[PDB]
Amino acid sequence: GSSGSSGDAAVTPEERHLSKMQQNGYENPTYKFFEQMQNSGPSSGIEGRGSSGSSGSSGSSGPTPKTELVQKFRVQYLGMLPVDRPVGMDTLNSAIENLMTSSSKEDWPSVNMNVADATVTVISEKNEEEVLVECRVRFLSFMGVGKDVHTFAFIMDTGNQRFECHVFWCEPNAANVSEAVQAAC
Repeated sequence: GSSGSSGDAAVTPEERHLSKMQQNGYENPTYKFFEQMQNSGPSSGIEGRGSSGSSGSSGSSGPTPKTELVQKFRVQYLGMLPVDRPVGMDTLNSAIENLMTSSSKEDWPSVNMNVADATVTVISEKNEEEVLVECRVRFLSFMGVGKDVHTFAFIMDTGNQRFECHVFWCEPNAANVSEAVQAAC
């Protein structure tokens, strides 16, 4: 796909915001925190020997979940594209073209972006319990758009240092989407 306009008089307030996402993108801070978590360093002292190690998981309920509105957007699901890097405009984009050639524009099933409680869940158009894809912003490492604003992708973590890049088509542009998802971050 060859993108490029001949000229232009004035720039729209929607594009400008999209340009930024095209420059470098949006990196999630949390992800970083999850890695290096500040903790006490008692290392200092008269202790330099001994081997130990334990593990466990305690559970306890408290408050109750309440009803909270949600944001739903209309978009298509090109598919999932495996990557080697957690971030990088060259990694996310590359994936786009990959899925683009994989299936046609009509091949992509019309889905809906369910943005709630900082959770990105791609719910089918008709089916609500389909949960075609389940992504959590808190886990989202990097996200950005392709050469074209209409194309919107994002990188998510599944497990075992794994990263998946999903693409979605937005209309008219991915400005209302790239903004709704970011706010969740």
